[PDB]
Parts: sequence; structure tokens; C-alpha cells
Amino acid sequence: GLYKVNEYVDARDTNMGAWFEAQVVRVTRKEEDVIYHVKYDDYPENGVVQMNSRDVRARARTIIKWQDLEVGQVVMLNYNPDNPKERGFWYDAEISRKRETRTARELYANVVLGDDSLNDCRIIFVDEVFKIER
Ligand SMILES: Cn1c2c(c(=N)c3c1CCC3)CCC2
Ligand SMILES: Cn1c2c(c(=N)c3c1CCC3)CCC2
Repeated sequence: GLYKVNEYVDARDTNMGAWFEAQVVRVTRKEEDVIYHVKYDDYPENGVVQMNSRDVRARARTIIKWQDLEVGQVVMLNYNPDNPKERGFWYDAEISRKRETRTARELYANVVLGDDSLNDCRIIFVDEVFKIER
């Protein structure tokens, strides 16, 4: 179907909701009837994982500049639920709040963990928010 053997993709671990860089190694039937089998780029040793089509995307690397961020946008961004001031994983999220002074910028989003959602997370890496194609 939509993504091809050997295509570089992002794949979402449906347990934890985070997206990781991966490669399609095999495509089988069960687009909603397609199963992607992927390997994560720096972990050949961890084998192949089966993904539903909704948990695979082309690698979208279009940054949305600070000024263009808007409340209500569903975007891809970096968050760490266990240490919220630190670098974490990549998640889908809906921008919920945006605040700026001359010296400070704050961004809040409702982060999707697949299982639950996490409203108004404070997002630290406001200059690495990415667009979702869709
Ligand atoms: C947006 N992004 C994503 C992933 C990355 N490793 C990197 C970016 C940006 C740099 C590395 C995984 C899923 C989305
Ligand atoms: C670090 N990591 C983690 C998970 C992954 N699926 C992948 C990585 C790296 C690529 C795939 C689940 C929890 C942590």
C-alpha cells in the first residue's frame, strides 16, 4: 500500500505513544487492512515490529517557526513526561496555549500518549515543533 519496503518512516509505539525513526522491511495484509513491519534505525538487534497503518508516516521534518505556532494546531513535538524539563520523545500534540513576553516564550500542548492524553504539558523545545502531513 501507501509506504514501501525500504522506505524511511516514523513509526509510533502504540504502548507509549511516541514516534521513532524506522524503516519499512515488510508489508502484509490483516490501507486500514495493511500491516507494516518495521525496524528501528539504531537497533537492528531489536528486530521487527508490526504496525498498523495509522502508526506509520513518512518522515515529516518541516519545522513550524515560533511565530507561526497556533493554538489548535496538531503538531509533532518533543516532551519527557517523567522529567518535564529534559529532552524526551516525539509525540503528537495539540497546541493549547502560547505566551510571549520580550524575554520569555511559553508553549503548552495536549500531548497524546496513545493510552491517555496529557493536557497542558509545558513544552520546552519550542523551536523544534514539526508539522504533521495529514
Ligand atoms: C520530528 N522528529 C521525529 C523524530 C526524530 N528522531 C527527530 C525529529 C526531529 C529531529 C530528530 C522521531 C519522530 C519525529
Ligand atoms: C528508546 N526507545 C524506546 C522505545 C522504542 N520503541 C524505541 C526506542 C528507540 C527506538 C524505538 C519504547 C521505550 C523507549
